[PDB]
Amino acid sequence: GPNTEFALSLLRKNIMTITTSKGEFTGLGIHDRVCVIPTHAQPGDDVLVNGQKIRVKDKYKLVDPENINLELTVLTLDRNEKFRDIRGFISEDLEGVDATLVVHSNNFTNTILEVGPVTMAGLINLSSTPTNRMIRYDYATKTGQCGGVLCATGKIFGIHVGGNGRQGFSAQLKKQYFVEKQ
Amino acid sequence: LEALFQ
Repeated sequence: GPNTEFALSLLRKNIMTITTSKGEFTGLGIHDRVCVIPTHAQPGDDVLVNGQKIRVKDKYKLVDPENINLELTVLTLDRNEKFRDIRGFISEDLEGVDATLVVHSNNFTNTILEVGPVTMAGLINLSSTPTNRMIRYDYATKTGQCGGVLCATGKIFGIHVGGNGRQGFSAQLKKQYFVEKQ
Repeated sequence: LEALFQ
């Protein structure tokens, strides 16, 4: 349906495998030349986007306004093939308690996993590292799915960052953090 | 929670 349509569309249009130090990750291009990639992915000076070795233009580890890890490494590259502005779908108000996870990372490249009920945990520790605005979905997930895009038709919630037990945890990509950047 | 990176 339209939800899976959006997922498979987003995947092929703005999602591309960014291979870096920790392996292959889901490169979520926000717009033009800026894409987001997990911090734990360890993006360096040069990354392999779809195999294409591209050097970093600006690597900004996005932390939360409460000066805590947000875990979104704003990876700005001098991107020739500009990304479509999917920032309009990035929401501050999710309203999408029904989400789908599009994994395009190390363990699952091109894997649409509907998570079902998605909620938020607020503030918690992520790999013993305090991280802000953590999303919680009751859906058993594991390593390898981190970096995946948590989205629905019309709403991009963020990216899978990890998990705790049977509850998966994603980073809440609030429109506010991206709409302001230029 | 201490959720881990995945």
